[PDB]
Amino acid sequence: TTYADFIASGRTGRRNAIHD
Amino acid sequence: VKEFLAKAKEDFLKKWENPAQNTAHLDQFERIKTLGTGSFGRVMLVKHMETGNHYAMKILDKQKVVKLKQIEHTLNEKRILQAVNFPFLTKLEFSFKDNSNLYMVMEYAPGGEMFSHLRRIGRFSEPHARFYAAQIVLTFEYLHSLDLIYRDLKPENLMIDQQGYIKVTDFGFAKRVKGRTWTLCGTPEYLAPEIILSKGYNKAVDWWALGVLIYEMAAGYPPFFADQPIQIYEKIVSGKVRFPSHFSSDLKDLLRNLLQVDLTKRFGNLKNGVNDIKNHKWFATTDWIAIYQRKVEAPFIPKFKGPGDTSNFDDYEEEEIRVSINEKCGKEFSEF
Ligand SMILES: O=S(=O)(NCCNCCOCc1ccc(Cl)cc1)c1cccc2cnccc12
Repeated sequence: TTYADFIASGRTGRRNAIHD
Repeated sequence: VKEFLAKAKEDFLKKWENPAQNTAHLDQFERIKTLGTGSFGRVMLVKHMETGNHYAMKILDKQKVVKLKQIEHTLNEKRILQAVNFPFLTKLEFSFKDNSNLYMVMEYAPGGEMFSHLRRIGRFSEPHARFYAAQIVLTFEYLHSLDLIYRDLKPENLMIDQQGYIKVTDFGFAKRVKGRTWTLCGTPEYLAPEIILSKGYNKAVDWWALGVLIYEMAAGYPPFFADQPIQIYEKIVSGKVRFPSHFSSDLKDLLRNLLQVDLTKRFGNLKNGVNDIKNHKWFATTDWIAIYQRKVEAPFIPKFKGPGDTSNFDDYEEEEIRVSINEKCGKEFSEF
């Protein structure tokens, strides 16, 4: 499932802002 | 609305052109607990001794700000925040600086971040999602009228207050710009295709980001995710989103018009502006004035257990706040 794929991903925690 | 906004603008412009500066000092606050950390600073819960009010004090290390080329962005943050005034915006109460650091003392939300509750609970129902989204729609209408682009909508940046209403925080990328701007900034999952493809962009990227948020709130995951940012940018730029089977017809159609790569067709960006969003069928239950008034009952209210309880926040390791006996970067931050 898509939920399963998300929860298994490395990006379920707080996501950092990015900048150049 | 037009009238409200006109007067809103008069209020903003006066503070914009004559910003508050140096309205407190570090020794006026007792430092309690770290509520969040970033590359060039942290935020701590603090107590204002004179009032016994609790605040979230953002502390930025000037040298690290300078290292990361975030000087102008940081000046934008303080200058914009001191000037704005809106129910769903966290208030900047005081700002000051010392030899080492910059400080912004803002209104504390013990309810924690949306992110925390969304991840734990899994997903929000459409009405629940719709209630938050309404407050974002109104907040951007407000900010955009002042020529401000926000540039970091995400659940991590939305606080839940004691009435279960939201406060938008984190104005580090907010900018007053009348034309196009070009900085690559934001959060990967939330970036409009314009940004990724290094075009000049405008306030339409906030409307795209709104689309990402609504989706994430209602699905429980984002429309575009992968293990690495590059894989995310590919997905975003492909122009393809799959919606959960549980998404209503109206929701999907609102999201198609928000997550629209084509700017002439992206909602919020059209001839009819924010009303394209506001008069959409998904929002037909929304009383916009009652939302602004905070009269709608919140679908979820944070568990309260003290004005300075921190149980809705994660634990971070503490570190000394050290102030050098020498002034660092005085010139870079002269106007702060
Ligand atoms: O920063 S907060 O602790 N929480 C918002 C979190 N934003 C998401 C990512 O930020 C990580 C981060 C934290 C601090 C700095 Cl200086 C850089 C990056 C915060 C800010 C403003 C007002 C608040 C009111 N109450 C609680 C927390 C508040």
